[PDB]
Amino acid sequence: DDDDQVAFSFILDNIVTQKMMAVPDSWPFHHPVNKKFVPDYYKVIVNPMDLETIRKNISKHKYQSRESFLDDVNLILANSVKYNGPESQYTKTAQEIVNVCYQTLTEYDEHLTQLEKDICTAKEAALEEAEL
Amino acid sequence: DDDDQVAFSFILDNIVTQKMMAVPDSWPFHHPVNKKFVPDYYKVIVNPMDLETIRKNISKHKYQSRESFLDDVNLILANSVKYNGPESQYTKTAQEIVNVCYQTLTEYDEHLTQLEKDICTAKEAALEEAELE
Amino acid sequence: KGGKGLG
Ligand SMILES: [Ca+2]
Repeated sequence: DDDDQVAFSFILDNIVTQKMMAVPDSWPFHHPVNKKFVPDYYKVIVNPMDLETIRKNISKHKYQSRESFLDDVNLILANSVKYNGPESQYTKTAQEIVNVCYQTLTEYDEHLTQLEKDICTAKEAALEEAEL
Repeated sequence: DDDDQVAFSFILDNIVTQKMMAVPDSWPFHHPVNKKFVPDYYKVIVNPMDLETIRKNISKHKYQSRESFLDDVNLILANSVKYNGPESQYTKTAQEIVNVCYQTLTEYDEHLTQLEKDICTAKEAALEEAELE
Repeated sequence: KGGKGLG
């Protein structure tokens, strides 16, 4: 009984591809940084994140709720603030990616609340099932 | 559109998507440089080029010959040699994209040579027909 | 950014 998890991950993936990846000229945020091209990136950045990585995570059902998803989305902006600086144009694009994600989650807020509750309830019925 | 140009452009698009775009770490070459990220770039580089631009050109049948297609492919490399330097990792990637292109063209040589011929002949033929009416 | 513009 993972129907609600599948449906939740389907919505997040579509926010990523239809909303966040569609921010204009945002290509550099769609792939991990490769140290061959930015050899100093990983002197500064501990935990890299990008939108292709988030898509992989969603395909594996990493996120059971908005909070864990948003940790990864917000990491993309935090890394650009640190590496590029708060007023860099890269940061200005990362802030548009974060803002279109929050905006979209707020549109779907009551449905996502309901899926999040049903993910927890399915898990519980299974743990009670398993526990005994 | 005309059958031979449609066929020639179909092959060129397969070379760009099947081969050139599949070069590892080739993604920075897949779209135009963002002038906001790289403000210098459009000041220095007189003729920007990228694989999305080449695909749109293919879709608009810009290229009637392998030579015009290669002119744009080669510009991707020349621009990286100039902006990034000839030994830079960006340039090594660009060279890989150029190399797979030339290798793949050699594979469709027979067909492409004929299609090129057929498109040239048809153009002169339409002008000759218009003269004779 | 990084190696870009080095030429
Ligand atoms: Ca600011």
